[PDB]
Amino acid sequence: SGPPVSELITKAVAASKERSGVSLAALKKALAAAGYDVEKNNSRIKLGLKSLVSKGTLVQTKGTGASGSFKLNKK
Amino acid sequence: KPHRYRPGTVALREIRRYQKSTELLIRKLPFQRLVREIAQDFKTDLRFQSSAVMALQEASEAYLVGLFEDTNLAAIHAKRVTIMPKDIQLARRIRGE
Amino acid sequence: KPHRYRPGTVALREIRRYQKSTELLIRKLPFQRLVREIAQDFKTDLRFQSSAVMALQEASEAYLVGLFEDTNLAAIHAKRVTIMPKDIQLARRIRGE
Amino acid sequence: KRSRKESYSVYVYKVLKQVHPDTGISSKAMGIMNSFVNDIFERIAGEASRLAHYNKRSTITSREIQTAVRLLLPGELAKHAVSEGTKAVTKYTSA
Amino acid sequence: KRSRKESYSVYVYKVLKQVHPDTGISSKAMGIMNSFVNDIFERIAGEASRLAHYNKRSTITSREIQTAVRLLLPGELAKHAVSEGTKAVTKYTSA
Amino acid sequence: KVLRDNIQGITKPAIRRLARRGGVKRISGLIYEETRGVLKVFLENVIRDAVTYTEHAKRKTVTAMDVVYALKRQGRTLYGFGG
Amino acid sequence: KVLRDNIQGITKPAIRRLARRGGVKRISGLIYEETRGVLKVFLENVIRDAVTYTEHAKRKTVTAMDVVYALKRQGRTLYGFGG
Amino acid sequence: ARAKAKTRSSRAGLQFPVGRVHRLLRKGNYSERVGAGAPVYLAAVLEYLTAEILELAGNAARDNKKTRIIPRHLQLAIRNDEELNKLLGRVTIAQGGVLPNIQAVLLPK
Amino acid sequence: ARAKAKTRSSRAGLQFPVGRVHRLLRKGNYSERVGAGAPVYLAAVLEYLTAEILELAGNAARDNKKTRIIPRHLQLAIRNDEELNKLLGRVTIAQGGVLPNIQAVLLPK
DNA sequence: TACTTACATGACAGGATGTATATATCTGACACGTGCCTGGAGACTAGGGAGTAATCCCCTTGGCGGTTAAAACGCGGGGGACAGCGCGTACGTGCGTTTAAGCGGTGCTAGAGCTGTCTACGACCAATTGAGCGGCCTCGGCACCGGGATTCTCCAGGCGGCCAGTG
DNA sequence: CACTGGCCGCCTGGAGAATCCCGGTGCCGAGGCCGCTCAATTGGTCGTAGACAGCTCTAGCACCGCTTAAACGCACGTACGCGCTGTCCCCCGCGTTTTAACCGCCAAGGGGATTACTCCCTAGTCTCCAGGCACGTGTCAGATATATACATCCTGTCATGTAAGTA
Repeated sequence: SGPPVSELITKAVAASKERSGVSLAALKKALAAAGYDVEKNNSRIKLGLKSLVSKGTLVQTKGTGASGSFKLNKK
Repeated sequence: KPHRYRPGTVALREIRRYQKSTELLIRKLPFQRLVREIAQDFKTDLRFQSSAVMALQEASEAYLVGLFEDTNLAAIHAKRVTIMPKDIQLARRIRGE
Repeated sequence: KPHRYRPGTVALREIRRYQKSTELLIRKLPFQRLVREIAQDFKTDLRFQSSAVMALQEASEAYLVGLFEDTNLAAIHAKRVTIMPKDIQLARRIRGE
Repeated sequence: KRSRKESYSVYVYKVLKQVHPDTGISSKAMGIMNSFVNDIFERIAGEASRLAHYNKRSTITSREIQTAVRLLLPGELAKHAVSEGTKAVTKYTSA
Repeated sequence: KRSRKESYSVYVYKVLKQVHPDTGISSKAMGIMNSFVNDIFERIAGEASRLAHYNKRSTITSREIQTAVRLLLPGELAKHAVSEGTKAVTKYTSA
Repeated sequence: KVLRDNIQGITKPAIRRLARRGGVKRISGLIYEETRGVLKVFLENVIRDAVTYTEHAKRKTVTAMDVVYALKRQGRTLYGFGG
Repeated sequence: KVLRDNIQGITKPAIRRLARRGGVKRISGLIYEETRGVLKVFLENVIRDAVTYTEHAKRKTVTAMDVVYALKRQGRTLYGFGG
Repeated sequence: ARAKAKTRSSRAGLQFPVGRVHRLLRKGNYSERVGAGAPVYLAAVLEYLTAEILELAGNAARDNKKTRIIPRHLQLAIRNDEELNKLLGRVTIAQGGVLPNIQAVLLPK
Repeated sequence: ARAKAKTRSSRAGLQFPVGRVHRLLRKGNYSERVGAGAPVYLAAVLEYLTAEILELAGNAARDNKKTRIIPRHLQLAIRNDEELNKLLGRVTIAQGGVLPNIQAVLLPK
């Protein structure tokens, strides 16, 4: 079981916190390096990132949809 | 609910149908009219054997199937499945026209 | 810092030079050696007129320049500027080899 | 009555009977076979004429036909046709 | 002592001097013109040969080559060629 | 008597069927007109030679004999009509 | 007298130069060996023709004129060599 | 006191007409002289070619459980042999159709 | 006694050898008979063809500030005339090179 | 909420280098004179391919009615094209190094090529026939129709996973 | 905090439809027989094309010594293939309506096309000669080298727009 996907996406985006937002490919590589089945959870992580960007805890940097770059909220 | 096949499945099934079959695929008499239309552009009052229209036809599906197979190869080369004007122009450019 | 051109600009100057120039692009001696090796498979103890090796050289460069210009057409058809092997097999398979 | 128009009917039919005792042939495929044999005959004759010109030779010999077939037919078709023609010319020279 | 080896040097040189009084030639390009006229000769002559043979005609006429040059040369090359050829055969008829 | 526009007689389903024989899965909308143009260009390339053959024979009737002969010259040689 | 690995004699920069004459800007590194293979195929075909011409003439010295004949038979006509 | 009229095709043990092919070579104007063994050799070549292609057509028709050769069978026989295909890449057989050949990207997953 | 010698090329107003073309047609095995005006017509078309190709070669040489024709000039003449290029599509000129031809997407910016 | 400051961007001057450009020079490839001989021309004949006149009949063209398969059109919708954006690599480019192509010179000979001989070999041609083609007839292989089974396809339905709301 | 319904994705069986496969039936092409004629055949002859030996000479090959141009290679960089996703719209599938393709049926006539005739044209042969040409020579267009001028490409620098911290 373990924690659900939202916490691990927040850990993936908060591990680096570059000046530009983190790309989705680097985030997939980071969560795979931490250890996670990204293969059957592409839809899961895409809906999760739409859920978290829509709820305002994280903000989209450049791209649209699941593509592009993701950076943290102001506070 | 009325029944409906998904796109491409009918397409592939009648790919198999027409590749299994051998007969003509252009309507005969409009092709005959088109041939006469080209003929009167060079010399007036031409007459045609029926077999002449047949032979122009067989050559026409020959050249068109060959060109279309080559454009299909050009299209799958460009990671697409739909043939485009650029595919026709490309195939004629390598083929030599 | 020593000077250095960006990629392609040197390549474009090579394009303009070699399309301007007409002399051979492959070295004479290894090509002649290769022709002797190929002919060794068919018949032992063949001798070659120098003009025969020159004509084979012209055939080789002509065929290859044609192959790479059609390969370039295939590559720009696939929205690329880098040719890859599937371009060559596509060009040969359309051309009829 | 109409004048004789030449065809390759009987020869190709007899060859088909030898290679297959049972099967038949349609007439239109038969005309295709006639066109095939005429085309190949024309190709070999054209090569033989060109090699006769190139070596300044006035006579189409069996050597010239053999060289032309080796030119035109690829690989095992070439050497099998060479073998068949060699057997035939040895039979004919042996009368 | 040599054996005879023929080419088309003098005619290409004269027609070059007719179209350009001051323009020279290199020997390699001169051989290219020799081979060009030879190749066009074989093309036109061979297609004239098929037009003769296939209509059961045993003779190459001016009409035969007129048909052949109408075939091979595309567009205005054919029309200019048939025009000057017509003028030339007209002059040869008149002389 | 005269014929002014019959290229639409080579209909869009006819181009579809030709694509289906060639193994084409899906065909763009702009394809049909330029394939009409291509089949056009091929036809006058053949028929110009064919009527050149015919007028050389002093005939006013096109034969399939001359058609396959024009294909023989043009390099798309056809079996099934010679003889 | 024996020749063992002569296909590598057509070096990489020679193929680069040939691509430059063809108008190619960027070439993959995987290209060169299959162009060596394709070039080998082209020469083995044309030299098979030309060698067949040579043994037909009861000669065993290859002449250029036969190479012109071989490219003629491949439909790859070459001027400039006494054709 | 003439001998019996025997045939040169039987002399070569063949059915393709040696005399007729010799006639077509002489009147086909390829040289002013034609050697004796040349049309025999040519007829053997043509007969071998026709024999093997009708052999392939017969196996295609037997595979198609038809007892009669149709142009589809000939088309299949030409295109399924790569050496005959290279021999006959530039030709079209009338009413022959094409091979059933599908690119792997065209087929569904 | 006998008529003074007059060449058939001068009779046709041509520079190309009508007599030599007639001789090569007779020994080229195209037909056993050749009409009299037939080599005249063939020499005329050959002379015309050489006229435009050599004219274009001279123009290209004048563009290159070159007094004499080089094979590069011939290659430039053929490949810049689409009528000649249609005539000589499958043709290689030795030491002719190619046209300066770069695809538009290859250019910078 | 508006004000001031740091970073990204684009425009422009300027240097390095490659490439045009002017001019000297020498050189060998092009251009021209010469002996010649061989192929082109003149004249006349044999004869034959081929243009032309008349006919016929077969095939092509023209046209009319009916049916329906195919074409045309519209709706819907899902799947493909494709624009964009990041990534990771994989050639390009430029430096130095190796070596091996390239040029020049020398020697050999083997085979190309050219000349003479002749002899097998293939064309020419009258007589002859039998092998192959035009025509006709039949029948069974096969096209067409009809009915049952199968496979394929598409979707409805059931199960698991995760997530979010609430007691 | 833990329970539990709700949403999504995945797996699966079942219904329908295109197809495969099994029969019957009637039909017309294929195959086989007969008549015919014309083209292969026989045999001989005659002239000659090419095989065969021999002799020359030249160019292809082998060796070698320098001599750099090029190839190899490595390293640094950047730009290009490309993988993913998201979006938009565009063409496939299907139902309905139309329409002309096809069949099939009949009339006409025009042109292939066949035979006959008679004639111009062209190959052939002998003779004669002059044009194309191998060969020699000389000589200037162009290769080569050197020195300038500019194009162009890449980069550093300055003004501007925009994001961000703050009064």
